[PDB]
Amino acid sequence: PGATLCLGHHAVPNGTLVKTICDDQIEVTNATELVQSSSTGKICNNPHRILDGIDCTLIDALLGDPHCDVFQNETWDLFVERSKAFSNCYPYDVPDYASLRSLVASSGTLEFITEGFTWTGVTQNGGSNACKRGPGSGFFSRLNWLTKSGSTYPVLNVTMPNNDNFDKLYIWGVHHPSTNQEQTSLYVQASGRVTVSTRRSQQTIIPNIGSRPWVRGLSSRISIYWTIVKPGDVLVINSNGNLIAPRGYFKMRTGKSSIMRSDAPIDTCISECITPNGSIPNDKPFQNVNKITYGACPKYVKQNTLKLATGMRNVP
Amino acid sequence: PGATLCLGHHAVPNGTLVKTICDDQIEVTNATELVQSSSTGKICNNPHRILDGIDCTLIDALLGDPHCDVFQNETWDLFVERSKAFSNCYPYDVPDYASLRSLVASSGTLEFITEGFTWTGVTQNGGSNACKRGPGSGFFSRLNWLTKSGSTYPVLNVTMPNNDNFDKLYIWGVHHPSTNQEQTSLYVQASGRVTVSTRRSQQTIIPNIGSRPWVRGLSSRISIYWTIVKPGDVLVINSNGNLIAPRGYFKMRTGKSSIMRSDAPIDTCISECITPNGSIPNDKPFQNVNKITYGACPKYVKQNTLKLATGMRNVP
Amino acid sequence: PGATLCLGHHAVPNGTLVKTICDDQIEVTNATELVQSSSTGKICNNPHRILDGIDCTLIDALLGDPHCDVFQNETWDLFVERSKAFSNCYPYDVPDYASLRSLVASSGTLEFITEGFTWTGVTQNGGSNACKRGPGSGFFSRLNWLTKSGSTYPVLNVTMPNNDNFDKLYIWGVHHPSTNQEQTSLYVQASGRVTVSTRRSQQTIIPNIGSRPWVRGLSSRISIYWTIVKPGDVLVINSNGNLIAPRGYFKMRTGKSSIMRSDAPIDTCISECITPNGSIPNDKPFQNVNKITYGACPKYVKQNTLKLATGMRNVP
Amino acid sequence: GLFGAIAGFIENGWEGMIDGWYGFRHQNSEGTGQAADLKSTQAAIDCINGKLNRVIEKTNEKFHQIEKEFSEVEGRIQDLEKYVEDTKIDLWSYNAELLVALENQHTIDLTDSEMNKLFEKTGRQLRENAEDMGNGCFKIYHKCDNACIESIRNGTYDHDVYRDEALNNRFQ
Amino acid sequence: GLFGAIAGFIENGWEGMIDGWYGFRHQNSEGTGQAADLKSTQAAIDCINGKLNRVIEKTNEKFHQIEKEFSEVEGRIQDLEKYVEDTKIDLWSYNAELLVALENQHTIDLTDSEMNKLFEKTGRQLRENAEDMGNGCFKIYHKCDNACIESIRNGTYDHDVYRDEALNNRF
Amino acid sequence: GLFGAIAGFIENGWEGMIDGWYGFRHQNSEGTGQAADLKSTQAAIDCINGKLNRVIEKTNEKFHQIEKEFSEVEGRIQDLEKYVEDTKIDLWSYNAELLVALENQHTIDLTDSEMNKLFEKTGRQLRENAEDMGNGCFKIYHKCDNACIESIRNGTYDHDVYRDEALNNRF
Ligand SMILES: *[C@@H]1O[C@H](CO)[C@@H](O[C@@H]2O[C@H](CO)[C@@H](O[C@@H]3O[C@H](CO)[C@@H](O)[C@H](O)[C@@H]3O)[C@H](O)[C@H]2NC(C)=O)[C@H](O)[C@H]1NC(C)=O
Ligand SMILES: *[C@@H]1O[C@H](CO)[C@@H](O[C@@H]2O[C@H](CO)[C@@H](O)[C@H](O)[C@H]2NC(C)=O)[C@H](O)[C@H]1NC(C)=O
Ligand SMILES: *[C@@H]1O[C@H](CO)[C@@H](O)[C@H](O)[C@H]1NC(C)=O
Ligand SMILES: *[C@@H]1O[C@H](CO)[C@@H](O)[C@H](O)[C@H]1NC(C)=O
Ligand SMILES: *[C@@H]1O[C@H](CO)[C@@H](O)[C@H](O)[C@H]1NC(C)=O
Ligand SMILES: *[C@@H]1O[C@H](CO)[C@@H](O)[C@H](O)[C@H]1NC(C)=O
Ligand SMILES: *[C@@H]1O[C@H](CO)[C@@H](O)[C@H](O)[C@H]1NC(C)=O
Repeated sequence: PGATLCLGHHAVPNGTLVKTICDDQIEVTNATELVQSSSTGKICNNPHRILDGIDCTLIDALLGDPHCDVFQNETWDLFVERSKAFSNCYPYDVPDYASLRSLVASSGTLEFITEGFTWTGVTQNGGSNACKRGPGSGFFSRLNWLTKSGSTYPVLNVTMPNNDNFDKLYIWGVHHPSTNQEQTSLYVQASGRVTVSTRRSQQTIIPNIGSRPWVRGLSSRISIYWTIVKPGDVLVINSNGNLIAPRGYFKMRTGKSSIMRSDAPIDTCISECITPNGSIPNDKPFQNVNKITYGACPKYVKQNTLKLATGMRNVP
Repeated sequence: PGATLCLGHHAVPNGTLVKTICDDQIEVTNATELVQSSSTGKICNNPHRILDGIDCTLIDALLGDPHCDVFQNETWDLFVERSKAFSNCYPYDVPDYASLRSLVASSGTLEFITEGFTWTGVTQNGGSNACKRGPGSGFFSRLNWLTKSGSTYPVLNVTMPNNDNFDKLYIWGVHHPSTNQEQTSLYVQASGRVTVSTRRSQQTIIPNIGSRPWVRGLSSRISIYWTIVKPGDVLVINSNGNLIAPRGYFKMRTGKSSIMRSDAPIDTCISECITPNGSIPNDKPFQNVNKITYGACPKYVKQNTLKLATGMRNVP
Repeated sequence: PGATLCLGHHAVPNGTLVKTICDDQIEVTNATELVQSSSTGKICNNPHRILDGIDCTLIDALLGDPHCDVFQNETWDLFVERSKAFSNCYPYDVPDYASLRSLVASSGTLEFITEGFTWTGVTQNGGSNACKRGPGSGFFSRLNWLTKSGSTYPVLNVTMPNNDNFDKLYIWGVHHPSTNQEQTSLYVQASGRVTVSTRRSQQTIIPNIGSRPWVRGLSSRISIYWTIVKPGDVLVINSNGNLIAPRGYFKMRTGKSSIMRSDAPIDTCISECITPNGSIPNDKPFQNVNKITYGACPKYVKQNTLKLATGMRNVP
Repeated sequence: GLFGAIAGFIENGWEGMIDGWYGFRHQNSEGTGQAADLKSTQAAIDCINGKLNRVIEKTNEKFHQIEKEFSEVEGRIQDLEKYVEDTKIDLWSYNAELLVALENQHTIDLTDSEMNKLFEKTGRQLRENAEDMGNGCFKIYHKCDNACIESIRNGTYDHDVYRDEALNNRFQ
Repeated sequence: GLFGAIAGFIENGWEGMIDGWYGFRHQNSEGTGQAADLKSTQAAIDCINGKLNRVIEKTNEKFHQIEKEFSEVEGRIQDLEKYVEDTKIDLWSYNAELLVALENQHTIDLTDSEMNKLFEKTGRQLRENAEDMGNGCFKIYHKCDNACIESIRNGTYDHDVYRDEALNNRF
Repeated sequence: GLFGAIAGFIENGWEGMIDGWYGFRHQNSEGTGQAADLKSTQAAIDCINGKLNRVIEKTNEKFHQIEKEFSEVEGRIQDLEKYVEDTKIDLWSYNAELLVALENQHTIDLTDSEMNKLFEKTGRQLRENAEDMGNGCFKIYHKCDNACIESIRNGTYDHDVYRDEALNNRF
């Protein structure tokens, strides 16, 4: 007689199709998905520190719109801006809005330190019924609206040295009145001017009188500007009207902080990777959820699926 | 007796040299070229809508330079600017020219809608011998040169709401006189200002007196600015002199439109891929014709040839 | 009797561990390093023409700060800026500082050509004790500080045609006085204004009265601007005060020139690739020294080592 | 695959092999049986699980980046931001596509290889005492009980013991 | 190639084979002849055609992009625009170079493989009735007419029919 | 490797082979000896030195680029400048990693292949005069002196000369 000895390999009843160099579709015993294509729909609040902006943008929180003052001195790894956000204070614009938003998001804190600026010969703490705080008139919390004292508005001239070992962010502004009557009523001078400088920088802004579209009762505007002062440098502020003064400075930080736009709810759970759609797992090398991401995240690709064979050819 | 049985493979009289992992040059029976290195030298007019700018830049068409008024209300997939283009109207500049050209080009239409602005107390339809329209004085067709009426130029203040469901592009301007005599002669005020705004934006421009180099008989200039107004937003225009007013708005579109610089002739033929050198075939994965492309195009690489083996080793 | 014939391969006492598709670590007979991870710490002065900035920034050399005038009419392949550099002239700022620095560096020369400007009814060659040149008061070598003559400062109006076949770079400036007293003492007019233009470009600057932080005895400042004039075009300069005039133009070049920040000493030796850390060999395809490089350089990667097998598996 | 064993001279796989990737089936006078080959199986598994991780590193950690969506037309700068992101995505999309194509080809070729090597190794032990039937099975030309089969599977088979018996059967 | 058949133990290709990539030549008592092998030929061809298309997808469709040529020096922004495109081009240029290198190597090795697999397949049918002469040829140790040759090529050759005769002739 | 020769049926490498990558060891009536195989060695070597350089081109020469370090906060434009470089570096870092993984796998596999081709080629010359002992050694079933060994190594061995004798010892 004798014997027979046969060699073989396993197979399974289903099997999965993958693509190769030589086959557009070939059946293997097993494969694994390399593209993350789903989200729970919630942003996980750990391990990164999430701050939900609710009704507030980061810029509105910075300036101190009253319904946003809850955010005073706050910090975040990720600031979440909601599409439902709204402003409820003096109508304003920010030349280079995007840059201020970017640098604050990156700084990662709203820590604010009041300084004892002296404002001689003007009325301080101006307010408006466009920016109500409780039942009465009010203003941005971090800014100081200066107006005339008696029948005059003198040349303001103040300085603030940086004797700390961190960078200071100063936020300040310029008022654009809607009428000539308004300009002279507030500031006496028919035209003001504001110049703020450091030892290697300078900014001069001339207010512009005229109407803009009516917003929250006002046809006037404030333009917001900012100046960073390094250790050993110094701030100088010079104005004869229309100046919206700082009350102090924001402490600058460096680190991993950023900002994201999302309407995703915030859940209690853990994920390293955050997208506007919600958090996603990062076990796969690629993802098709969003090109916008934060944290330890799969790489964004266009494909919605890619299969890596994890077994031999399936030959049942 | 017995027999002999030989195994073998084909070969050819001359094959192709290709590069591999193991050979810098090795002979195979056949190969195919993966780099497109030639063009006919003509831009095909299908399937994309090609607009030959001929003597006009896109901006000159936008503003309504008289010899360009043929392009009024036109649309395109690709606008082609020719090196022979020239301006023949009032001497002008555009701050951020590159941005305006880009954003109009992307919208893909010059569709224009006149609006019934009211301009109380000024002269309309100012013109210049730098920009003749027929034998007489004229002006950009989409713009309105305002000057004094009688002995005064009041503060103009007009508004224009967007009640449509598309974005409106408003084009407007600022006149820069060559002398103080000219400034006061036209606008009475020694210094003007133009302010154009929406509910979240504003632009204020101060005009400039002085001589410039003679261009088409004139040492004065116009600066062109633009403002986009979204649905539900509103335009406000405020000036006490030197305003070059809009006549209406451009309907904005989004889509596949773009612009290209080329001296290539436009032929009747079909090609998906367009370069400044002319149309090219898109059957190959790569091309070495131009880094500038439009449409479904091979990817630009530095190599002028790459051979993909399509046969076995050639062993004659 | 018979024989045995064994086939085999070589091996060595110790090989190298490398990574493959299938092994994180596998032993081969030999391998070679593909990442350059070290530098001598010195910049080789060949084959590229190196210019050591020493105590000077490129902009200070451009403007002609006196202790930098050694660099007059110089050329370079690579300009090297040192961290110890300092300014010792009139305190200044440059709107768009970064762009000017880039474009001069790329041009690769400080070649300067004086022109015979005529300045009627003003005093030329102004200087300051903030900017000493040798034992006496002085100013930037390439700039001309104009002030009133007698009791008047007329409207300046001068022209300079470009009848050459290269681009001219004009560097010029605007004085911002610290007080109204300073403004009127120098320029008679209560406010000056400076406008420089070509047939296709124009710039207008308004001077700024006010205090800035005290620097080298002075609370005033100069802002630096630039204008390029092409062949067949023409320069016009118009001012009624506060003009800091050009003395001539810089010849523009195109080529392989650039600029780098480094504290590395400059040694006599040869290397195609230069980094701020020093020159590095370019025999390997990759490097982990610095993302900043100049010349024929390996590609920067994050990995500090990558081994390429150059032999078979080692199986002692 | 390149080696022609899997989906080749081995006509199909064994759904009934549930304890290994490669193995043996035999028939002799005491019946039939099956056994996984542990050494070949572990070699394939070890190359395959380690494979995603060898290339692509760990994930990258990224924080503040650039904006990638925009609510207003801005022109030149927005154009560049969008081109930069689009460029990045297209390059990575290419890397992902190419990576799985290359990896999967190699897994198919490597699994084929392991099948083929085991066949060749088994053949070599048997020397002149067996013949390749061409379907991945060996005809053994001598009596070979369960312990004899087991001696082959565990790699201790002594061809000399059976050579006289086997040669007589093959050629006579 | 890795398998050592093409440009290896097979000394050369056949220019006279114009209807296939792989095939057979024989000599027997009835003369000589030639025939292509269809299965091996088709296996190589099928991997080879669709291969450029498996990777790089379709062409991408792109429209409005960034400017890539400039008529004025501008400094920083032009630098970035120029650097972005240059960066993109070198990476794509790299992808193209590597792609053809990998593909051509794989094409050479797979074509070598198809030759080798066919050789091994033929050998296994012939069993003990033939010997490998080392040049891709089998010496068949029995009278083998045209129908016998055709039986090998189409995979129905029965080694047992000839085994007695062949062993007798070999040894 | 894919072929199972190196670190396979060949049990180990020979530290004593210093004039080649591949070769022969023998034992016969006149003693023992060793000799390198030149063709396989040169084939492996030629494929190997040229490989980093066929791909990655020459170095590119680049000059004025963009700034990559910054001493002041600037916001949007710097963000983009930093993002472009970070993007570039990550792609190149990926390319280097993948390139070395692929090359090294192929280098290991190609060296394994050359060994196997030599083994089969030696085997094919020996025809029915030898048997594969399974450890990369052939048992030769006839007296085979130094000159006999040399005829195999240089590829001129004549199997027919020894066939009667060899078959005689085997059978
Ligand atoms: C507006 O207020 C600023 C800030 O107080 C005034 O600047 C100050 O000007 C004085 C006089 O020029 C400077 O004094 C000098 O200081 C230097 C260095 O400390 C010292 O070496 C000199 O001997 C001299 O004392 C002072 O430094 C400077 N302060 C700052 C913070 O820069 C400015 O004068 C005021 N302007 C008007 C119009 O009043
Ligand atoms: C300039 O014109 C605009 C538009 O006519 C004026 O805006 C109007 O202001 C009144 C007064 O509060 C509002 O009730 C209207 O709703 C506004 N009209 C529109 C269409 O928005 C603006 O007040 C004028 N400015 C000046 C200084 O007269
Ligand atoms: C398929 O492969 C995955 C990935 O390694 C593994 O986790 C899973 O257990 C495998 N499934 C089967 C049925 O073997
Ligand atoms: C995430 O949200 C965007 C915006 O609606 C959507 O286009 C995208 O498909 C979403 N992604 C997933 C994975 O749901
Ligand atoms: C070589 O390949 C090309 C592209 O597939 C084909 O057009 C051509 O006919 C082929 N030539 C030969 C001789 O097979
Ligand atoms: C396309 O045209 C440009 C501009 O003249 C030229 O530099 C380039 O070499 C041309 N390319 C080809 C492939 O002809
Ligand atoms: C090169 O210099 C930079 C800047 O200080 C430093 O971060 C880096 O570690 C240096 N590289 C080496 C290899 O020393």
